[PDB]
Amino acid sequence: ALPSIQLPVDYNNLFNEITDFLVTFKQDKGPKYMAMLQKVANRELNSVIIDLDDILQYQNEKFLQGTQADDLVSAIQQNANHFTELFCRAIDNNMPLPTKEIDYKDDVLDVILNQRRLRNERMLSDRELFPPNLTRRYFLYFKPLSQNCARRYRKKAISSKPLSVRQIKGDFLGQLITVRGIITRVSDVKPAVEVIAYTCDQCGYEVFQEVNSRTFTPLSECTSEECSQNQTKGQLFMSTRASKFSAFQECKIQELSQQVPVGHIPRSLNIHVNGTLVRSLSPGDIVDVTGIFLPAPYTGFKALKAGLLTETYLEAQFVRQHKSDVEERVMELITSGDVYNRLAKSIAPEIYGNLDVKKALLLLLVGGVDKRVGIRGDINVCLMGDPGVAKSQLLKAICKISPRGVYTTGKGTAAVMKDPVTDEMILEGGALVLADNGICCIDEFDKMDESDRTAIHEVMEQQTISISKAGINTTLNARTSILAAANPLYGRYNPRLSPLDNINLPAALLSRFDILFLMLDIPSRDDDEKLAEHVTYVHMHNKQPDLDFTPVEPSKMREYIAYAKTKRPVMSEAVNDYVVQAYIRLRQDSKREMKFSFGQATPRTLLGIIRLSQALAKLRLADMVDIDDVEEALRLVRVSKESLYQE
Amino acid sequence: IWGTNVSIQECTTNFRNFLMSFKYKFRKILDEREEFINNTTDEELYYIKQLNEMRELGTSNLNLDARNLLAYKQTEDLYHQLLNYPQEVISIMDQTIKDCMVSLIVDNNLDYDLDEIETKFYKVRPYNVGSCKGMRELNPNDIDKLINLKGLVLRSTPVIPDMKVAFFKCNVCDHTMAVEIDRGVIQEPARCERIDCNEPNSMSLIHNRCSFADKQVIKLQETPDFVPDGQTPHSISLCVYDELVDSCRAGDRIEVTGTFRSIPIRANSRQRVLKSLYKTYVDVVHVKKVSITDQDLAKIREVAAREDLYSLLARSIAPSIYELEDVKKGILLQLFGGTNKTFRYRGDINILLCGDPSTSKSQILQYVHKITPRGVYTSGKGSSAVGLTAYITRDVDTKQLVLESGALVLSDGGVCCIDEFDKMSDSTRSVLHEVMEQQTISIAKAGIITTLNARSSILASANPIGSRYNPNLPVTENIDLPPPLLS
DNA sequence: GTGTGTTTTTTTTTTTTTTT
DNA sequence: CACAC
Ligand SMILES: Nc1ncnc2c1ncn2[C@@H]1O[C@H](COP(=O)(O)OP(=O)(O)OP(O)(O)=S)[C@@H](O)[C@H]1O
Ligand SMILES: [Mg+2]
Ligand SMILES: [Zn+2]
Ligand SMILES: [Zn+2]
Repeated sequence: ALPSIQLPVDYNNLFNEITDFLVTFKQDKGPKYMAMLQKVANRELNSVIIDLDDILQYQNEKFLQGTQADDLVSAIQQNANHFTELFCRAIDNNMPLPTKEIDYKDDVLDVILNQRRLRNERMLSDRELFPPNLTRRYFLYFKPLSQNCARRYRKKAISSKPLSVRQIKGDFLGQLITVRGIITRVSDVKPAVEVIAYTCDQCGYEVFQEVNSRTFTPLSECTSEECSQNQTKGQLFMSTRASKFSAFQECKIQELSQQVPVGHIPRSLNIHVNGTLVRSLSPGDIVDVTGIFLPAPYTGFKALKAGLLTETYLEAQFVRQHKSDVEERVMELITSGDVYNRLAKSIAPEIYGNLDVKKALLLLLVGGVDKRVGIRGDINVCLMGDPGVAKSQLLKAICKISPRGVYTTGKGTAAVMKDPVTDEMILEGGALVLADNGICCIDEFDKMDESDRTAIHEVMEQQTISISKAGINTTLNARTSILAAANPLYGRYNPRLSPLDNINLPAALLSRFDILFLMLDIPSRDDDEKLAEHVTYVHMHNKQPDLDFTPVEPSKMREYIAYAKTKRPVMSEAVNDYVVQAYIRLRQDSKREMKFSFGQATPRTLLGIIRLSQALAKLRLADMVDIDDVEEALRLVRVSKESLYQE
Repeated sequence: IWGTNVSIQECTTNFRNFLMSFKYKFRKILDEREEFINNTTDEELYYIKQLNEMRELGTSNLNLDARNLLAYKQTEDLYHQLLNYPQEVISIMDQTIKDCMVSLIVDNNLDYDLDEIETKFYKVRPYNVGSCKGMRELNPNDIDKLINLKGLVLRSTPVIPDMKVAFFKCNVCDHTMAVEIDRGVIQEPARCERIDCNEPNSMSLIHNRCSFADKQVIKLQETPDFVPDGQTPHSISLCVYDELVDSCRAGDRIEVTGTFRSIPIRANSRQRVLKSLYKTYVDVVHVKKVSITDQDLAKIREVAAREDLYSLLARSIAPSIYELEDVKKGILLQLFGGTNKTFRYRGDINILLCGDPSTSKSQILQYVHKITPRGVYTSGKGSSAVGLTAYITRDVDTKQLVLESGALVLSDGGVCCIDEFDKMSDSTRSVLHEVMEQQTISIAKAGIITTLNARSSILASANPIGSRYNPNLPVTENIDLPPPLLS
């Protein structure tokens, strides 16, 4: 038998108070939610977001004038699933008529409604039929409570406190909770059936079957009154036109690194989003997701094998990301702060010296634009440097400041195919394609195999990588700016040894880079002293020794690139003449130098100079490519060339 | 039409009066095309002319643009219903095609077998149905709707036989009856159709005597220029029926139009328990590949009569690359090549491009690869797209031990453009030795012994060792290539 | 009403072995 | 184990 228990919740009074709340709530037009329901009747909205703050304020109001509430905010945090249906029924009861001439060209559900109504009425005179969910063209979600900063938050409002995956104890099942975490895998959008709308071959009847079990069985038997009384035993035909479907996505959110105790392994949680909340998440999202925590069952035969040990998931209800006014602000910064010098230090405020490398980083971040072909607007630099020089910190800073910026080591990109056997998905990404409209910071570029060598090559002269798993020859676009941080082999760099002999990279690939710098450390009396002072101050204050202008936000570079991408600074005829004689004299001095053969001037160096000038004018308004621009670009190029010949 | 409150007769009449009395001038004025001054291509009854062309050619399909229904006045709601209810609309569409064709045959006195027209099934392929919708934006209200999509196909399944008309034979009296099959359900007869036997449960399906149609699921991939950069392009399952089979090889960038439909998947094969996922597909009704002549012979004789045809062709080989006159001449000669003398003589030219690393070495390679009809560009060291040699691999799906061809084979007649020729592996160096000397590739592995005729042309380009080629040093000491292969 | 049928897996990771 | 064949 089924024993009985007594619980003080009073669903009937709660539903009546819910109706009163919806009808008689006016936030500080008429009622806000009646306005939203009217808009839904106008087919202008199909997403009812029930804010907990509104319910709490309504309770606060009516408590002073009758206490006509049962702490609904605390009452629905215990079992939100039932209250979801309660809200749905309340909306249907108080659903306003449409107040707009909405075109009914596609009114298949309305057509079914009126057709079945007429069919029933033509015999009703004798001369619920529809599921409550089927008639709904809307979906209802819950917005969690905000911060209280009051005595009401007396450990209650579990949705206000962001939990972690490890903090989700089994007792929380059925509660409306929230977590803070990072996504790792998002599924595709799929149609999950809400109610099937079978139609019978004879007897003309259509029968609806609501399903929430993740798996069901067809009816295929005309149990309709006419068919049953005639014993025709008609089979039912599933009808997608009249059936109801919902967009569905299944995300797999992991816990943040800070939410993991020492010596432990981060956990994961599956999230089932549906309705209009689909496609609102990506794998690279760190979010605070609030939803209903439900025990997804092993319905079928596996339940018998396993037993009471069920699995859990979160029915998400709300998502909050964490991640020309600014345009006027960046002109203000341009006029006040000298971007060439100030933003150079801003890129690496904690790194002392190597300001010209920082300026090269600014130019790479800006990048040229020569999309027209007959080339490429990606600036690429390699930082061979010297072990012990803060190349890794520079790459980390670039990754943290460059939009779509990714960082990886030479030894860990590439791509993989059908990683999970179950779903058998297609064309998993990598690391190079992640920074498509971004920059890849390749540390340990020397310790990087021939496979990734050819991959990054194909990328750099193609802006696209490709894979040939089974002759599919599918390709993934990666127009990534290449930032390498190799180091000389056998440890410290040898100035006497040739630069290409000091690094185990092919000379052809190295020459195809637009620019390269030797930044090696040499023991001095003062530079080391000032660097030690800088590090000690950073240790003192957890902040840089601010002795100059230190802008923080990188959106200034974003404004510059977005503004000057369309501008496309047109090279002047004088610009072309000056760069052509520059190439002539550069090749002449390269030959007359023939001491290392890497100093030969190439048309690739001309392309690099052109794109550097394009980036220079790109940062400085439009069409700044002139004698001054090419002089600056040639000065930087010659400085880089002499860097290889340092000492 | 059930579920839409739309009469079939009015739609049929609308399309009927849209067939004739409709001119392409309606299309020219619908889009406000300024060049409406054309009369023969506009004021003529374009659909009537298409009917005449079909009658004189005996084809079945019809490539209809959806804009034409907007151009006509009475077929606006027809266009709306086609966008909303493609199945019934297309069915009556093709039925009206057949009826109008037989009526035209009767009226115009054009003598022809009416039974031949009636038996033949005629198709309509409505393209340009709507905007270039993104497959990522496939919200679930598009079920049973005609959808235009753009993308590049990944792969194609082989021909799949789906049973259209059943064939039951009475095992006790040898009575054979055929049952029409709709929605893939078996309406097997209760008893024998012949009265003298009428035995229940006496009918066995004769599988090879049934009627079968061709289904070919394709794997469409979202085009790179429309997919968001952060996420990989997604995939969809195209469905091809009764036509357009093998009309799209793998790797084709196409614009497809078809009805977006989904079907449930059984949770357990033995049971009828159905998973709530409803695997989706699209029933393709049209595909457009968005991507020999007497006048051509006249052009050939004109260019042949030109005195500077040698220099003209040499310049056309690499218009964007300067100098390299003799290089262009040699490449042109290789594209022509010697006569393949039979009785073996190669009748072909092998050319290598040594010298210091130059971008032009690859630029002219891409230019000639574009120029040559056959052959394929390949990086010898890389060989990422093609392995440069034919070998047998296990295809994963069905784990079949299938042979795949290299770049040398299938490049007969044409030029297989090689890059990084010096840096290629020694195994493929020996394979190149075989293909250049014996002109055939001999493979003996996994119980399979075969010889494949390659007969290809070689245009290789290898960079030298060190920073650049040394003119004082010989070619062998700088290119790092075996002397037999070099010679 | 007697008796069935699933759910149900071969990855990644070690260790060996032949070439390379 | 138990619901579906
Ligand atoms: N100019 C500098 N300013 C500030 N910190 C610096 C500077 N040079 C080195 N460092 C410090 O040196 C460390 C970073 O050095 P690394 O980048 O790891 O050396 P490395 O050359 O990359 O060696 P690897 O990793 O083998 S390539 C950090 O602790 C930095 O604080
Ligand atoms: Mg480092
Ligand atoms: Zn029935
Ligand atoms: Zn019989």
